[PDB]
Amino acid sequence: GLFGAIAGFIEGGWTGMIDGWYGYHHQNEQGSGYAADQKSTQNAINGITNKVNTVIEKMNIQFTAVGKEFNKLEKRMENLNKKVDDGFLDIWTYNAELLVLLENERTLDFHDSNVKNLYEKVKSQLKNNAKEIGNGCFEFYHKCDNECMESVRNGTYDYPKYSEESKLNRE
Amino acid sequence: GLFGAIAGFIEGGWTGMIDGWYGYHHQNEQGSGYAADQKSTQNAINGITNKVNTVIEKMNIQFTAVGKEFNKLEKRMENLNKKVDDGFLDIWTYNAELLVLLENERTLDFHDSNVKNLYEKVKSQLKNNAKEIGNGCFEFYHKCDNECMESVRNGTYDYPKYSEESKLNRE
Amino acid sequence: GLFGAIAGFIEGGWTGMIDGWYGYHHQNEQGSGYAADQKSTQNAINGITNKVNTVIEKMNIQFTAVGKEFNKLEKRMENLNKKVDDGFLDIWTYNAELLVLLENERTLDFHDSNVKNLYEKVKSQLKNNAKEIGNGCFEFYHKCDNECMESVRNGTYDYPKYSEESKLNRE
Amino acid sequence: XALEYFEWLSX
Amino acid sequence: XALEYFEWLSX
Amino acid sequence: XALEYFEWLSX
Amino acid sequence: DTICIGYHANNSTDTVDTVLEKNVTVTHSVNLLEDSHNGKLCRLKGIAPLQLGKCNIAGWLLGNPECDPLLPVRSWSYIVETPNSENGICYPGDFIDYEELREQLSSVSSFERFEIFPKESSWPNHNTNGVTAACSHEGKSSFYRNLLWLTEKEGSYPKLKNSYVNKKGKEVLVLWGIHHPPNSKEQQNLYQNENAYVSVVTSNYNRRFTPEIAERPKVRDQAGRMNYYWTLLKPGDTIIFEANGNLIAPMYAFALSRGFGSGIITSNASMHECNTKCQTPLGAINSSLPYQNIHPVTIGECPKYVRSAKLRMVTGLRNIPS
Amino acid sequence: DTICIGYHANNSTDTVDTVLEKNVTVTHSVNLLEDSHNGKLCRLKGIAPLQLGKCNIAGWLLGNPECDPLLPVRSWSYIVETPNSENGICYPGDFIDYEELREQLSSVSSFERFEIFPKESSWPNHNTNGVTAACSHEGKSSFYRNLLWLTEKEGSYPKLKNSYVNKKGKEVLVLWGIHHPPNSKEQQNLYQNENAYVSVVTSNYNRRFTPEIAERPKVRDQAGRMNYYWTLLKPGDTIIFEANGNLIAPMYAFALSRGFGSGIITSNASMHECNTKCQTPLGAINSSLPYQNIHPVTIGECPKYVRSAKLRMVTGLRNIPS
Amino acid sequence: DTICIGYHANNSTDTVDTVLEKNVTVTHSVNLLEDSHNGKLCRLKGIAPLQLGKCNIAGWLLGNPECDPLLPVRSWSYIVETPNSENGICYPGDFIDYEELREQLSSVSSFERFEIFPKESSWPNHNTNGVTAACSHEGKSSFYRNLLWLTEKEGSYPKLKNSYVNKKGKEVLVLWGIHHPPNSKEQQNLYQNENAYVSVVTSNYNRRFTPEIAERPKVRDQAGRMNYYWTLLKPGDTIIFEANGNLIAPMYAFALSRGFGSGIITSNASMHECNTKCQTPLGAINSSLPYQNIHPVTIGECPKYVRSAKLRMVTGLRNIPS
Ligand SMILES: *[C@@H]1O[C@H](CO)[C@@H](O[C@@H]2O[C@H](CO)[C@@H](O)[C@H](O)[C@H]2NC(C)=O)[C@H](O)[C@H]1NC(C)=O
Ligand SMILES: *[C@@H]1O[C@H](CO)[C@@H](O[C@@H]2O[C@H](CO)[C@@H](O)[C@H](O)[C@H]2NC(C)=O)[C@H](O)[C@H]1NC(C)=O
Ligand SMILES: *[C@@H]1O[C@H](CO)[C@@H](O[C@@H]2O[C@H](CO)[C@@H](O)[C@H](O)[C@H]2NC(C)=O)[C@H](O)[C@H]1NC(C)=O
Ligand SMILES: *[C@@H]1O[C@H](CO)[C@@H](O)[C@H](O)[C@H]1NC(C)=O
Ligand SMILES: *[C@@H]1O[C@H](CO)[C@@H](O)[C@H](O)[C@H]1NC(C)=O
Ligand SMILES: *[C@@H]1O[C@H](CO)[C@@H](O)[C@H](O)[C@H]1NC(C)=O
Ligand SMILES: *[C@@H]1O[C@H](CO)[C@@H](O)[C@H](O)[C@H]1NC(C)=O
Ligand SMILES: *[C@@H]1O[C@H](CO)[C@@H](O)[C@H](O)[C@H]1NC(C)=O
Ligand SMILES: *[C@@H]1O[C@H](CO)[C@@H](O)[C@H](O)[C@H]1NC(C)=O
Ligand SMILES: *[C@@H]1O[C@H](CO)[C@@H](O)[C@H](O)[C@H]1NC(C)=O
Ligand SMILES: *[C@@H]1O[C@H](CO)[C@@H](O)[C@H](O)[C@H]1NC(C)=O
Ligand SMILES: *[C@@H]1O[C@H](CO)[C@@H](O)[C@H](O)[C@H]1NC(C)=O
Ligand SMILES: *[C@@H]1O[C@H](CO)[C@@H](O)[C@H](O)[C@H]1NC(C)=O
Ligand SMILES: *[C@@H]1O[C@H](CO)[C@@H](O)[C@H](O)[C@H]1NC(C)=O
Ligand SMILES: *[C@@H]1O[C@H](CO)[C@@H](O)[C@H](O)[C@H]1NC(C)=O
Ligand SMILES: [Cl-]
Ligand SMILES: [Cl-]
Ligand SMILES: [Cl-]
Ligand SMILES: [Cl-]
Ligand SMILES: [Cl-]
Ligand SMILES: [Cl-]
Repeated sequence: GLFGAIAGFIEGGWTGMIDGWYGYHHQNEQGSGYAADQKSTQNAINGITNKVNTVIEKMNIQFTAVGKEFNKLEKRMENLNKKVDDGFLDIWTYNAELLVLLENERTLDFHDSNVKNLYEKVKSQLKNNAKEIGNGCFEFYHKCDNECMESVRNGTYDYPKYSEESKLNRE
Repeated sequence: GLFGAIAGFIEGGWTGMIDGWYGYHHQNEQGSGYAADQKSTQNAINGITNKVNTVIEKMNIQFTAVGKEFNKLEKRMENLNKKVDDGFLDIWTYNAELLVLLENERTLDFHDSNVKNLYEKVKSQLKNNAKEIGNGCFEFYHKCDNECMESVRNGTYDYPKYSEESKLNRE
Repeated sequence: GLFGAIAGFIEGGWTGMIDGWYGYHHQNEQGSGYAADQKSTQNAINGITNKVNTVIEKMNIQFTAVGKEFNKLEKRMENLNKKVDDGFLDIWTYNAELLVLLENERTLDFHDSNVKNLYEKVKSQLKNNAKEIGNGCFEFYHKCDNECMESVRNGTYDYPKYSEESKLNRE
Repeated sequence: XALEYFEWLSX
Repeated sequence: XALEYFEWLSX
Repeated sequence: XALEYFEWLSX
Repeated sequence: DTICIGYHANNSTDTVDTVLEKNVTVTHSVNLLEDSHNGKLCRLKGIAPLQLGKCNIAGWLLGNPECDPLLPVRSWSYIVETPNSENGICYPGDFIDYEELREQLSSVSSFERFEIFPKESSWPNHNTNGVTAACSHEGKSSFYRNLLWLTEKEGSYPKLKNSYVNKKGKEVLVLWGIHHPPNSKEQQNLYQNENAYVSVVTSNYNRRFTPEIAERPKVRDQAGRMNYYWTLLKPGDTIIFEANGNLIAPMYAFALSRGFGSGIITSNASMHECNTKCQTPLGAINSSLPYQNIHPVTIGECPKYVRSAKLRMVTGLRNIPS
Repeated sequence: DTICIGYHANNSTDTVDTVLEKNVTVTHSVNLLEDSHNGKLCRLKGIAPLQLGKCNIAGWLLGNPECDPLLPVRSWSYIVETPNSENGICYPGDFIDYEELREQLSSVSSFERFEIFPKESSWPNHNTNGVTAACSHEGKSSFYRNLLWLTEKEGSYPKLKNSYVNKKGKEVLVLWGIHHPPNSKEQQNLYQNENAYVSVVTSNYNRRFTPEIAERPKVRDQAGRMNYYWTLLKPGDTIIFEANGNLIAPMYAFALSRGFGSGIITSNASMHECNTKCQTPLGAINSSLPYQNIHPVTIGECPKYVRSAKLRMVTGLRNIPS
Repeated sequence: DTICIGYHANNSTDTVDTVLEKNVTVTHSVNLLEDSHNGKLCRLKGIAPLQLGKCNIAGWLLGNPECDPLLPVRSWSYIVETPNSENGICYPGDFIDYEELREQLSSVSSFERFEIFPKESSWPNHNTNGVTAACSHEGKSSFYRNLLWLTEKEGSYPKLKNSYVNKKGKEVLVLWGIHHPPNSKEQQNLYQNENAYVSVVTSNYNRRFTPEIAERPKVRDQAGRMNYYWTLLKPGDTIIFEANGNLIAPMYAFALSRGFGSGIITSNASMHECNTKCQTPLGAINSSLPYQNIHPVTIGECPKYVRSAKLRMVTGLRNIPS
């Protein structure tokens, strides 16, 4: 990946997370579980929807196009017509295949970027209150209940609230 | 943003900074103020100038192109000519719109990348001498005058010069 | 660079490293030396090979295409044929040049991304056991022999093995 | 086109 | 084309 | 096309 | 206590190609290429096509006897010829500007077959019973249903001059023929004149025809020829025929209506009770996809034809359940 | 003490579209699509166009009386016809290879109208006073200014044979006509011959014409026709006319100069005192932008025509003053 | 103890252009544009081309005496004309449908020149010794090798009627001519008939020719003309000639074979002992690159022609040995 998250420092994907493209997995005393991030997922959905719809939109509706006939003394006009049809066909095949390839690369890079940015968001919310244990995971230096986890997910993590306890455990 | 800086961890833009695309805002005992980064701005200007000029350059000057006439017994040639004009028109409209879209996406991503890299430059110059208080801001653990700020901006920040004081305040 | 590594915080390249696109340079008591990273280099080679081969593949083999002749009373057909040849020529020249430019930009960005990700891999393997001295270099807080360096390179760096010593030296 | 891949998407 | 968006740009 | 730029590449 | 950041994965086996890497398994994707058709000839926007079946354009317009007679008034969305078209020009000769005529019919949406020159009472003092074995119907000798072979009656061929005024309010396609006997003997036996001529004129059409007598190789056991001519009579305009021999006079002409989106195709499929917005010679396409690799010849509102075998766009992520 | 990293923002309301997101407000942008014209016909690189005004190419070249007579020598950058073109071929007939002639004139930069066959003293023993009401000028009956209706004089029409040698050093466009009377009576009354013929020959041109007599529907109250023919006489070459009837002899020919970048357009705008490098039928375009959505028909050095309504490229940043 | 992360650098001076920055020095690159050719005419897939040398298609097919006679049977991959082509139509006249004929020859892979109408014993009671100074060979007066000038013998020109049945199993190109004398005196002196006619017919071809007598400007010191006609005789079909004057009868016809990938080019290069898969008028291209800026005219399997001066794709890194 261009951003090194997908198939990078986050090696694999989660089949357990069925309700979104990007999200979280938590484990505390109350238990463990998955939870998709709706904001980033919705944004990505919107963007990619716009991408597909624009690709479709740019290709106009092919109206009626049929062949024509020429007598034995019109070989030049025949070959000219054929050259036109063939040239247009070549160009359009080319454009379609190329566009698909490019947008595919860009799409995968886009998802990679989203995951990376999500990880960085969480990493910036937490600080010395947690440590990076790799594989896109954080280990808290304090007890983090479901409410705390929720605060992490919806972007309202109270750092000074656990700063003292985390400071004590970090030593 | 693909790099998560613009409209990302740096939420908004600065109307107060009128002399550049990317730059700094400082506040010390001597006062506060904005200051655009001329290096990165100039580089971006050069790149984008090159982009626009190349888009314009690739489209050659359309010389004289007028219609032609056909009698009542030349309907095939007429429809062929029309098919040529229409096909070329379709292809060129397609190319123009698509190219504009692609380069626009790439341009916004480019600016995002520039801001991100600037932030990382500053973050790498400073170290434990300052802390990340979010929103793309750094809070010094020492007194940083206009000369110090300038050293940060033009890439000559003296880390050991303030390392002791910052070490004392950080405790 | 879009990722700020190449010609960024890693200012220059290594002529001393002849056996790969990306790699390492080490220096310990046993001596100093270069060592290319074969994994990332091989991946990049594969990707770019695929890029070149696809560009070549998309352009089909131009079969026989020769001019045609017209008498003094077929000026319209002549100019039509000429308009076809010219239009196709314009479009193909355009497509070729544009595709080359785009893929070139994307290629340089790709290499930049690879170097950046390699650096981040090493930075994530090491932690407080080493410090970032800039220019894409790490200085160990412990003695790192050739075996240790090798563990860093092939991704099996034993952090707790040197964690104590590094903790002592870091103080 | 709509991508209804999740139930809570807004379409 | 030139982008004279700032006064100190070099054009 | 192959890019034989290094000896240990696999072609 | 831990929290982790991750991404979606499923059991999808969809694969897409990128510039850096072919054949990437992804969680969600979208096919843009239409490769499916029903293999049927259908209605186009509610309008049924004009099937000529056993005959082609020439045979249909001239009025070839072997063709099953169509209804007096017909309306269609497109015209269908079969590769098995055997019945066309039954009496050997050249169809002048036939391709142009086809191109004209390509934008025609309907026709009305009417009597422009009524048989009994149009060509007095002339025989109208001439037939041939080249245009054989049910074993016996016959002739075109829209044309009429004028022959000498009672030893004479008086200079005939008839006309028609178009008050149909639309274009009237008029077809006729010129006979070229293999020898002068037959020329005298049929038209009683060696210096015969035909003259067809309108407000914008003007042509004169002179019989060319020469022995020619047998085609359908006929050493003589018969050239076919046509013209489009404008609304309110008059067409005049004047001949003293060798004229295959018109009997049935066509009141034509102009339309859009029509065309002529060669197809093998048969007509079914279905409706579509896109039709190919191989079958109908019911799709909203931008591309199709089924057939270059399309009628209606269709996807763009490309040679591509696969056009799949990734929407989801790189699928890594590992 | 703090320091912050940020980016530019302003009050710009410019919007651009991207692949992921439409309608993005940005700080700086650049319009690539030209949508503005002046609605005037101007000079092209200092050269004024050739306006035919009330007439078309046919009427101008033939010398239609209703047209305001142009100066003997003219030079232009492009030719302008009006949709209000009523005056063209005034006497009914066919203009042979008229489209090809237009295409030839499309690369012509100037003409010199000169007397190739002087009226009084060219066609001795023949009448040159023939006029018609179909070509009416100021109520009275007239004829083409460049052509001459040769008629029988004193009961006879001697076989005339005249020639012209091109020493103009350039191509000389020569136009003539062939008359086709509605009846043989008028044929004898005008040319006194029933087996008349016309012969026009050069070094590379060769054609013979035979009068076709037949009654035709009235067009501009004329039952007779008049076919118009033309040819380009090479420098140093000779053109020969030989007729014993039905010849509408040339009187004024055209010395033509070849140029580049010219063309024929149909326009409604009028000529003003301005200059441009790009001209459309709707008006002139003064721009350096690569694209334009004004008109597909362009003359000079113009932007590429596209159907697009908007082509705006972002140069600045995503504008977020919030 | 330290460890560093870095990237490759070398002494490469290759430069590539990007969208953001032109002229970037890179470590590794790949040229996609072919600009090199050998400046030679070579074999195409083992098959040698058909060089006409001093003559063009017209001169070769008609049988111009000045041309060095080719072998009876020839096979080629493409046809080469020279800009120095002086020898073509030696006797002034028009070559009817010559361009179409060239287009037909463009898909021909081989010919067999054979006697269709043997000289001595084909046209009894007629002279076959007619020559001219316009077709001068070695100073003396001659004529086309494939055609035959039939003239009056012993004061009479009997109505000749000959035929040929194609049993070659392939298309047989047949060429002939029609003479148009400058005056009636020469007409009588050559063909003894003032109402002469020529008739050429097959199963699908049918044309009649009538001599047009008129004085014409001297071309190659000849005031008379000679129109050239041709047709393709289908396998198993018969061609019939019937004339009582002015017929330039066929003597040698061509058995043609159809092929693919052939074409006609104008070249200055000479034939060498080499082989290629791609040929241009400037020389042969031995390459696997997708693009070439050498010449738009190509034969065989060639790269796509573009106007580009440089198409270099970067594979390696930004080269910074600093
Ligand atoms: C975001 O999450 C925080 C944490 O879950 C939410 O705050 C808690 O909000 C609930 C309301 O259901 C309060 O009753 C809890 O007491 C809050 N916890 C704390 C720390 O007091 C917050 O409501 C959520 N919403 C947003 C938009 O931030
Ligand atoms: C970059 O900024 C540093 C800090 O402002 C500049 O250095 C100071 O430079 C001035 C010259 O105007 C000296 O007189 C000050 O004493 C310097 N401060 C220190 C730390 O001594 C430096 O000149 C600037 N220029 C560059 C290119 O680095
Ligand atoms: C990766 O590198 C590590 C370190 O060099 C390798 O491990 C050492 O492996 C060798 C085998 O040659 C052992 O004998 C050494 O004792 C190991 N060092 C340690 C820390 O015990 C390892 O073999 C390499 N291979 C892989 C795939 O990890
Ligand atoms: C694969 O996943 C799909 C959901 O996309 C589900 O409908 C199907 O049952 C699954 N099949 C298998 C074999 O897992
Ligand atoms: C494509 O990937 C699929 C999924 O693993 C694999 O089965 C197949 O072998 C691959 N095909 C090629 C040719 O790479
Ligand atoms: C239709 O035509 C194809 C040839 O294009 C032939 O293979 C097929 O047998 C035909 N089928 C029918 C039903 O006529
Ligand atoms: C065409 O296919 C779509 C997709 O199922 C369906 O909704 C529609 O009913 C079909 N139309 C017809 C007329 O079959
Ligand atoms: C908007 O900003 C522009 C500078 O780009 C300035 O000229 C103009 O006065 C401003 N208008 C408003 C209403 O702020
Ligand atoms: C586009 O964005 C502008 C700026 O906010 C907004 O006024 C407008 O409603 C938007 N239009 C659409 C259709 O998104
Ligand atoms: C020009 O022509 C247009 C039709 O294309 C018509 O609407 C308009 O009235 C005309 N204007 C003038 C000034 O002639
Ligand atoms: C065309 O427009 C440009 C832009 O203002 C201007 O510089 C130039 O003077 C204009 N030219 C004419 C002839 O009006
Ligand atoms: C440049 O490097 C190449 C290897 O790519 C080598 O063959 C050549 O000798 C070098 N030349 C110089 C002058 O360094
Ligand atoms: C391109 O870069 C090369 C390498 O430094 C330099 O020699 C040359 O001057 C540059 N050319 C241009 C026009 O930028
Ligand atoms: C080939 O032709 C070119 C003109 O296209 C001329 O410059 C050159 O002299 C010629 N060379 C030879 C060898 O004939
Ligand atoms: C064409 O060039 C390639 C590249 O060197 C070479 O391998 C090949 O032998 C050449 N072919 C001929 C026939 O010269
Ligand atoms: Cl969770
Ligand atoms: Cl500042
Ligand atoms: Cl190393
Ligand atoms: Cl019906
Ligand atoms: Cl003037
Ligand atoms: Cl051979």
